[PDB]
Amino acid sequence: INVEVKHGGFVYYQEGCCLVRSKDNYEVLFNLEELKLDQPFIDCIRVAPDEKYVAAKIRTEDSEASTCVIIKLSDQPVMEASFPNVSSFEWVKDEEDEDVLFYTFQRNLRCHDVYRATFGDNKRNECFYTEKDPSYFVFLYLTKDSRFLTINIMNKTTSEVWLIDGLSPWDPPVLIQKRIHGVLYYVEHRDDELYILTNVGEPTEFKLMRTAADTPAIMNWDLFFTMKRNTKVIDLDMFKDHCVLFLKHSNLLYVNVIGLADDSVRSLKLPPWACGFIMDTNSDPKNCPFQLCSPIRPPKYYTYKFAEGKLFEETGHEDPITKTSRVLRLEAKSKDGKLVPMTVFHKTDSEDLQKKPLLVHVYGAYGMDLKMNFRPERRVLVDDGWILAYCHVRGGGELGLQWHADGRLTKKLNGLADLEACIKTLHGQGFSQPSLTTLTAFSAGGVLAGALCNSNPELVRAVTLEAPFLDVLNTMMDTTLPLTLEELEEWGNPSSDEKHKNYIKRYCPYQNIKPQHYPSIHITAYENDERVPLKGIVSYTEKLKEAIAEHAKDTGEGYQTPNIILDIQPDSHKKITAQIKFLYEELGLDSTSVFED
Repeated sequence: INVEVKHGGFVYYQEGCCLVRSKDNYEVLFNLEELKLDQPFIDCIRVAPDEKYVAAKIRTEDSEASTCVIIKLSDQPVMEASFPNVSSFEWVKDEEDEDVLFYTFQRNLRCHDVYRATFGDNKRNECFYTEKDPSYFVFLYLTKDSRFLTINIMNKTTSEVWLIDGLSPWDPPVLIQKRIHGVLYYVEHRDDELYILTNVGEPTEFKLMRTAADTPAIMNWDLFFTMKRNTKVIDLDMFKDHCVLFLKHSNLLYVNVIGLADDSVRSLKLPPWACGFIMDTNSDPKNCPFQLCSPIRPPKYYTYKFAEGKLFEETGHEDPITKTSRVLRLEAKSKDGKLVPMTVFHKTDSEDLQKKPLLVHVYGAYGMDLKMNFRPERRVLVDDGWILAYCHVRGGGELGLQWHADGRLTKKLNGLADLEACIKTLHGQGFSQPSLTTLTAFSAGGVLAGALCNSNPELVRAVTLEAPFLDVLNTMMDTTLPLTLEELEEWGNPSSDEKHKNYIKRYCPYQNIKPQHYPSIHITAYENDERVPLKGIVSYTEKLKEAIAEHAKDTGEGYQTPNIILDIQPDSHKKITAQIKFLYEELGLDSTSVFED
């Protein structure tokens, strides 16, 4: 998370709790200690275009709030100004060469606001934008050629964009298009012509719409390029001559190189193991660098040189796991006949007897997808002979908006059905038998893991949960604390409508704990959180033990009892180590899991 900003040809990074300017020799612009903060970590650095000032925002743990500190970038590394609670900021070079800082903070929870800080003649904080609606978030973005500073007013379903001239920082912002509910727009400039990324008209289809910078209304927009329906745009990298569009769909990645000054589109060939895209913020201006990664392979560097056909792998580092592990894309068939993508990872020199411990990962909530970034512990499990699988199930977002809508408020059980289908499908393919199956889930995904434990316990041997959202019904029916509308729409309100109360009762894993055989379950939980009360987990743990205890008393006759383990913490490696030891003990695998990280 270490912030790195390169400008003026010298990079600026935070080291030793002090703002540092690097050409092993560095110059300290500021000492973060003076701010009287504990463990202050720099989240954002923005360097004035003419290097007179540098601004950065500094945050500490256990604080929602952070402060933006402005240092003179002059030979004097002294403080110029500071401003608390700044969400974002950016610099614009005035026509008088005055580097003015635009920044966004919030006047209480009432509204957010954009101010322009002038230092050279002491004009300080002039207001350029004021907010009216607390549900929207104001964020600043300047494009690459600094033609237009953009004020982005955003929500998840809709956005509004206002432009501030990069050649006239004092002018009032100009609205491109008044907000339309359900429509989000992102704006980039090429040559007194704008390209707009938008889902106007059709919510499930993002498209490239072009228009003159002086003719911003929707009615004047033409069509430049369209993406496949329900694909996810992760990024759009604008250049003078072309743009590079980065897309994801399902479990496939695509890169589209689209000429703008030359209307011809080019698709790039990506390797089959890539499961996600890492974007660079080096903003190099005559190349489009990016990295590809997978949960079992550290990020690799690729660069597209708009100039030549292809010179992508400039990186000299490569990992043999590319050839020693295989990435299968195998969909499962649901109870209602739908296809549920699943990503499966296994060794290519694996034995004919494909009956090895299988780890299944599920989230299935809030429209989120499963993060595919590299995790050394997951790779080790594969090196030891583990088969990993990721289930892209209803309630998440990999296949479109309807995937979030389904497997949700009145239909959560569909996410459960998709998880069940995935597990049975893997067993059906023959990767593992139930005795070697392991399931893992986090926070919201714990609902699905819990519910599966109650409905089909014979499918899993051991389950590993982190701070799971288990007692859904009491958490949701807690009228004392108002339920956030966001959640209220991710879990029906049982306090206002009996059908939600009944639907939730039907899937809530706490409520449905019943005397029967269970998988061994290890729970990692924390002392202090807001989303997952510890008392919920403790009650679950106590009730779960009682159910299996009653089961064991009537039918056990010497049979072993599933190990129910609750580990409370106020370190990631310690957590991982404990989880691996738990699973290996349950799976009777022993331990040679030695690694460098």
